[PDB]
Amino acid sequence: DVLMTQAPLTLPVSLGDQASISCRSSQAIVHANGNTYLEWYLQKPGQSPALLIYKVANRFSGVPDRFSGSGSGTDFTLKISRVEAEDLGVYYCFQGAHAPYTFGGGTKLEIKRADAAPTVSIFPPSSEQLTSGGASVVCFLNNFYPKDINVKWKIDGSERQNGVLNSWTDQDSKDSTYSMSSTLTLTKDEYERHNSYTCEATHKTSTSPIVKS
Amino acid sequence: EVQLQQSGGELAKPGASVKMSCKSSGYTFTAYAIHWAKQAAGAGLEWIGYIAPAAGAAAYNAAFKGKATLAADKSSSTAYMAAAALTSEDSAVYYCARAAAAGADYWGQGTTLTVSSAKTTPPSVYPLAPSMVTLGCLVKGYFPEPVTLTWNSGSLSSGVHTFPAVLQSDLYTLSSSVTVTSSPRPSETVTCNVAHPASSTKVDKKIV
Repeated sequence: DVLMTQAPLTLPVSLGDQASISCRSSQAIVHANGNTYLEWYLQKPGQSPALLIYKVANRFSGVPDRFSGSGSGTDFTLKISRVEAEDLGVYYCFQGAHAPYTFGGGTKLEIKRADAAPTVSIFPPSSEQLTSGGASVVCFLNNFYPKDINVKWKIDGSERQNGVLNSWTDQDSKDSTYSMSSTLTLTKDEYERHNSYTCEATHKTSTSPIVKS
Repeated sequence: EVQLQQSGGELAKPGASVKMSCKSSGYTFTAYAIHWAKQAAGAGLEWIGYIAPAAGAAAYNAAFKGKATLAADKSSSTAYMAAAALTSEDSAVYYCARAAAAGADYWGQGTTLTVSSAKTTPPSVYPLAPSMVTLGCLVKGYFPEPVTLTWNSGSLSSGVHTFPAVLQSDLYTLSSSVTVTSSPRPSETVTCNVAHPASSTKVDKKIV
């Protein structure tokens, strides 16, 4: 099988700058008919893959002119000039010349923006839920950069790492910010024998903790 | 217009078989081949095979040919992928896609296949109440993926953040937030609309 080696694995880039992704086949992808079926696809978060380039260097209708592809034999490149925020997602090369057709491992393009502090909020369990017998404490850390951020849960001052699960969103196509949700699940009964609940957020923006309670 | 309509979600038991469909419309079905692509939660994309409805010929990734069969019914413009001998390694999102001259120009929306013996469980949807105000929707304890969340039936799209689900004790939980202006709530009604395809359930939770 033709192996498609893609580089880089991650491609952070500032808005306006150029970006380059390479793909190398482990053997030639020139078809018997002399055609090279090398394509490029963009997988944006929450969507189906979308075709960018086919036959090495032909831009698919509707694809902005800032995308171009070139290469031959075993070496191919996708160029994105004047990168825009809407260009975020995972790019994959693909060879449709030899069965089994194969995709590269993917390159996650990320927009590099000014560091931004997260917006922190917290929500106690809802009445409707409690009745049930559960008690969910929800913390949102919206619109920050870069991706890395920290969160620590403390009951009446004492930490609590078990029971708390966290989920990060992919980068936002509108403002290039990341957001996360941390959920500390505890029982309806233990939720009642405690008073203050705390959610902290330690980013790279301010060296001063972000507490909501 | 051209559309490839799949089914976003099905559950199947280990060892059983599942047949997924891709109904094409908007073009002459027999003139393009239909391909199937697999995307696991972290394995990149994998080409499964294609079927040429005109000739009847299906090509297979030999790595999966013993558990995969592709067919096509021109009369209903539908292509099918049947997977047999299911294991949890088969759980993934599978897409169908059309091809002829370019590459894969139109793609279905993807179907999430989960292989498990667990039962289908609808989500409980709890409203989340509190310059700027951040509201929410907690979608807890459902199985299998996926769940989709909309605000005001589509009418409200900007300012939304829906988080990926986290699994725990064999059930998923997800959250969605929506930072909207103060002049809106509560004057103008707002609602969380949740859909859980695998159980054919839809829930509308208006905020507080």
